[PDB]
Amino acid sequence: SGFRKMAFPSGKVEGCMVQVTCGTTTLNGLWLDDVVYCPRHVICTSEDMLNPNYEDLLIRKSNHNFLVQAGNVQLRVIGHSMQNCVLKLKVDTANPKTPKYKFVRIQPGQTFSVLACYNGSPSGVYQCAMRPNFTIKGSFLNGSCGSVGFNIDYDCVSFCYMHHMELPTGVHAGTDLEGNFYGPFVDRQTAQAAGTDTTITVNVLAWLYAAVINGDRWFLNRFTTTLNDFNLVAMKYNYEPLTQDHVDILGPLSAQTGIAVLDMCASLKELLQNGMNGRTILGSALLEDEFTPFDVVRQC
Amino acid sequence: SGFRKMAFPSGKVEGCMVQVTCGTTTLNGLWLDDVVYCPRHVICTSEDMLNPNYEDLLIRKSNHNFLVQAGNVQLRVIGHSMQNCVLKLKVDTANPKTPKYKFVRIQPGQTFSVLACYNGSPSGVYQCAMRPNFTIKGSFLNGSCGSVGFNIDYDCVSFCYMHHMELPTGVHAGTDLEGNFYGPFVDRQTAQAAGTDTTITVNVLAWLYAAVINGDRWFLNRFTTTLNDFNLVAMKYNYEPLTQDHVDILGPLSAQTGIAVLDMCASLKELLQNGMNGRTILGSALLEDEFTPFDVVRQC
Repeated sequence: SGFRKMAFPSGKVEGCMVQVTCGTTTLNGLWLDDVVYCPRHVICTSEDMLNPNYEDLLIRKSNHNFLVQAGNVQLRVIGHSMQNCVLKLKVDTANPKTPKYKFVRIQPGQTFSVLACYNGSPSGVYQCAMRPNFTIKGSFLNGSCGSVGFNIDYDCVSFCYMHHMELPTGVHAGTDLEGNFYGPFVDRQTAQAAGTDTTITVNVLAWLYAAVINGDRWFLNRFTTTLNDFNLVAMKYNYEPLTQDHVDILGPLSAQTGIAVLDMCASLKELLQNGMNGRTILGSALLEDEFTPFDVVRQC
Repeated sequence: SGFRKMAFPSGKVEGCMVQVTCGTTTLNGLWLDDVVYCPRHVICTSEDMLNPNYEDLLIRKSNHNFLVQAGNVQLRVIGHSMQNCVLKLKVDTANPKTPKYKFVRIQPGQTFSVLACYNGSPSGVYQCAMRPNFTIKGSFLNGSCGSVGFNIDYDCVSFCYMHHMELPTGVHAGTDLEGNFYGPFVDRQTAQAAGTDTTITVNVLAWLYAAVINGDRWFLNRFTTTLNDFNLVAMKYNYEPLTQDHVDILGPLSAQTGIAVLDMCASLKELLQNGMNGRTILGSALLEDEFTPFDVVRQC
């Protein structure tokens, strides 16, 4: 059978999205309790973005210059402050739809759902991974400024990301909900280079286990490998090194399928060295690395 | 840049999902106003599914044999009836979260979002296409019985699909919300054959336009084709025939990119005949056919 890339249900986040407008600049904000969070470059014009002095810019703004709209309801801003690269707008009404929530900072290679919004209204939802170089792949709408990334754990929304910028290379960069960028990026118009983007090895192995569970078995072999010998091949193909901690979290999938982790590593080594020879895995001609081991377990 | 497969925001549907249990059988139901809709084989045991007489089975059931749970709230069933392959359970409480909604029957090749649920609780959301042979691809969880497919138009949820069965080939079949199956399938354990699954040509062309909009241009050529000559090649590669109506709905994308539809058809012909020669489009080594022309316009 197949195995779809699923996002988390977005309902708890939809009720928090708002439109924030300062002059000609409009983007998305997050309304939790009596605070609206949004990227601080809402206070910039296109021509300010080369070398903005955000504190000086923020001083020239008054509360009435921030127009916040929740659906077709205008909120009254009563204060404004800046935490790192996030603007916090104080409003006179607590969001009655505020879910239970946390702010978390995630690690490269972990996954999350994004609710893509256009001028405050939810448009779509997708699942993605933080690349090892701290970028996010997607289109302009996919990364529309102020849209947030999140995971759901039982009853609690864990907010981990907010889109801020599209780099000149067409990939996206953003912050945690405390305003700290992921990666070496800044909210200015500067040619900003990202590091080498590697493939998330442990996620590829998780997906190969998902393939076996769903009946795909042609890539299995009777070969063996050590961890060091695998990592020598991985490095040649721009795959991240596999650690013993990664081996440990694949344990549940190894137990379910009866394939030892290092045996699946021997299968991956052969796929990297020889390709697929015109065959597919789970309907894909490429190895997929946006499923974590935990994602696969939740869905298998 | 990239171009993600986005689902619709699921919040309006999450509030309608419930758990329905008859004895040892549990699945998902849809709670709209004072009616719960679910697959009628909830009243069957595993051993009844070979040749069930659904009317006789339904007669032996009493209202108290249907246990409906909305989250951790048990609903009181006060009536039960059957419309085609859908069971309708009358409850004493209208769902206060009932959205504005319609029931629609969709065409092969059209797309919709699925809210995958496990025993009444939303698990994930994904976007998919109705295959030309009226099956849906996905995993067991992806097609968990009673989960529904939908589109959102402005303020209204258009429900178009409900998962009922997994065919022995690992693909899914289901009904519209009036209980009529898509395709030649029935809710029994019978080896049931699906027709030939073809590629949705107009969707592939829409995705090639999305690729050009996002900077991928290597597959464009200075060749031309007629519609008949293209369709001769399409048929060889199990692509659906392209109609003039399909050409018409690609018009907006042709206008935006400056590439006439038949010129993009000449590009597709070359890709089918020669492959990609180790190159990718929008990060894919295969041609993708789960974006309609309308999907691409909404996101580009």
